[PDB]
Amino acid sequence: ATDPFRAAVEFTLMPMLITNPHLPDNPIVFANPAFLKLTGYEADEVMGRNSRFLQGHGTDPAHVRAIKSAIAAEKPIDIDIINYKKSGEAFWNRLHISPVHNANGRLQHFVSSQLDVTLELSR
Amino acid sequence: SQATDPFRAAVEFTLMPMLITNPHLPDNPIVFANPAFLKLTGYEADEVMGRNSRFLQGHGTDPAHVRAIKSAIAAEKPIDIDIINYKKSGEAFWNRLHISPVHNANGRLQHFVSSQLDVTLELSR
Ligand SMILES: Cc1cc2nc3c(=O)[nH]c(=O)nc-3n(C[C@H](O)[C@H](O)[C@H](O)COP(=O)(O)O)c2cc1C
Ligand SMILES: Cc1cc2nc3c(=O)[nH]c(=O)nc-3n(C[C@H](O)[C@H](O)[C@H](O)COP(=O)(O)O)c2cc1C
Repeated sequence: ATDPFRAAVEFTLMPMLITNPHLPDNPIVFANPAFLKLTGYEADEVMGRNSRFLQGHGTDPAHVRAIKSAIAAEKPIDIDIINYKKSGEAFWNRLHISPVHNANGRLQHFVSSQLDVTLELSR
Repeated sequence: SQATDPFRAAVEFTLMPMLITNPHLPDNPIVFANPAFLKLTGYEADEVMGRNSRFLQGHGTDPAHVRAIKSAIAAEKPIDIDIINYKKSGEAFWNRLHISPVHNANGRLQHFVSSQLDVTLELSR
């Protein structure tokens, strides 16, 4: 009895993260193979860490503030932001984050897509 | 009311169109379509649920593409392919289609899952 939705996420070519805001600092509790190929990290290097580690010297603080404020308000956000592979290579990340609420309205998870749009935006 | 499945919410909330089909029902019908798929194609959930994904094909669709998909599905193998499909509006578009079979622990086919993406502009160069 395999979960078809889990397999959807495991097999898609679109990078995806799930985080758990009931653990301290809202850490990644799942990253799909697409995310690990994109960024160069192993699963054990990203699980248990906040997604912040993708940010670096080029990252616009205005982008980071907007994400922080949407997460605190438990609201979704779409935004392009400069992020960094483990190698150190910069890329433009088209980032989509959505909160996941209980039936009772209690925040449970966050889920995200990430898409390298370096070539698109280079135009 | 149970804790909500994070992976189901991942697929419901992503902007990437996705379908799940059930090959143990007759004609391998769609049993889940995410809102991204309904935005892409223009259909309501009740117009696509319970149907084979074939309904997206039309006069422009290359039968060679359809044969290749049919043969991959019968062999329970994945396929990546661009194919002409049709929105409910009638507009034709290039669909970058990614299909994967989903196996049991025992290796028995259980579901198929797909991504779909309008790549009309990319392919138009
Ligand atoms: C599910 C999820 C995925 C995230 N993915 C990214 C990401 O791909 N890149 C990034 O720069 N920040 C990402 N973030 C944002 C950071 O984790 C963090 O929330 C951001 O830096 C704002 O907060 P801070 O000031 O506490 O670091 C993600 C956040 C969540 C909830
Ligand atoms: C999970 C899944 C998703 C599919 N999505 C599409 C789609 O978006 N577009 C399409 O043209 N065919 C799609 N198909 C392929 C058709 O449903 C069908 O298998 C194909 O037309 C070949 O078989 P046929 O000769 O019976 O029509 C999908 C099939 C599966 C299993």
